[PDB]
Amino acid sequence: DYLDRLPKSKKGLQGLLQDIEKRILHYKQLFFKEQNEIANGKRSMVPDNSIPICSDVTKLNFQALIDAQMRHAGKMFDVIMMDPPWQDSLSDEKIQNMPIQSLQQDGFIFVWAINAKYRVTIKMIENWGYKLVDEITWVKAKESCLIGVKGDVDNGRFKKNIASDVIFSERRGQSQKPEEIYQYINQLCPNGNYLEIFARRNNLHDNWVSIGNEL
Amino acid sequence: PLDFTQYAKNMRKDLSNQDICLEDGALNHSYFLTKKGQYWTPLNQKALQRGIELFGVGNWKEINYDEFSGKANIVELELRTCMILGINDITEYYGKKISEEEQEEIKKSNIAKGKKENKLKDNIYQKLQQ
Amino acid sequence: KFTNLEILTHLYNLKAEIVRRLAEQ
Repeated sequence: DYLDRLPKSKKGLQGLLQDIEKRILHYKQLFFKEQNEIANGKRSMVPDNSIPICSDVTKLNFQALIDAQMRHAGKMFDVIMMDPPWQDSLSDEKIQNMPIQSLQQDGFIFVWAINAKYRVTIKMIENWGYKLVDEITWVKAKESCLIGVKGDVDNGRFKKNIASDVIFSERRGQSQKPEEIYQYINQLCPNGNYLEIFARRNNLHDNWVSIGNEL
Repeated sequence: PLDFTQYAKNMRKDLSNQDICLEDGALNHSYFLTKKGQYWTPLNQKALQRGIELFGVGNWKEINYDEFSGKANIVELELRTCMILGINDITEYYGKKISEEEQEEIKKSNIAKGKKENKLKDNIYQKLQQ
Repeated sequence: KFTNLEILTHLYNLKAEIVRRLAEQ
């Protein structure tokens, strides 16, 4: 297809078939080649030290995650980040009712909010126990990343001065969340362990636990 | 005192999907050089090799029904078998039932035949050129 | 962007439709 755009003529169809055939040979070698490079140890853009989990957070039952984390780290996490897929669409409801509190006891949470979901984010992180303390802002056009806090952060674990509340797009016209965010988290916690929910394959940085339906 | 590299390894084994990480624990990079949804697993590949024995080279549809519960890509099947026999075009083997042991030998012969005429690329012998 | 396998799937699907229009003819 589309039906409309194809030739209905015998001569058009014959030449199209001829050109499709050459093209298939062309892309065949590209596939075989690609597939071979992969076999002989090619390396992905993913950093070595990240924990990708492909799951659905509605279905996901966090307890295994919690148990596994306690088991290997002895602490729950220090920073949680979320770019919810607002109504690919989850109703306000099932995002809201996630049992996030189990996930962390003492640290920071970062949540992305389009202007429509901005207020909703406030009272959903308050529900999870957090106190609103900050907002980063991204210019490209603006979107807010709302920051909240729970527990004691008076440990040496979290460093008090924050590099910026403004963040800037890596590249013109960009729609993936900027990288500088990961660095700022690095400021707040250096070499702590962090969890991301609703993660994408580009969202993976080593030392991070990332969970998402597309990872 | 936390060793992250070990940390990632442990976490992955207990939480990650089997395609994502090795029993080793280390990160399976091949999974991320492919689009999500389209990963070809090692249990997929034996399924295919089984299907050549039972149904024959041409019949991708019958294979898809029996071995993949209908969920494979028929084109991917065709392409994967080209690799299995080491030739670029397999119309020659169409209809044939081949043995997992025979397929290696067929492919070995085809690479043999291949390397020599100098039509050999990326481990496939290009009987068809253009 | 399309991957090599997606392109080949489109090409194969196309070919069928053609071959079938050459059939119908």
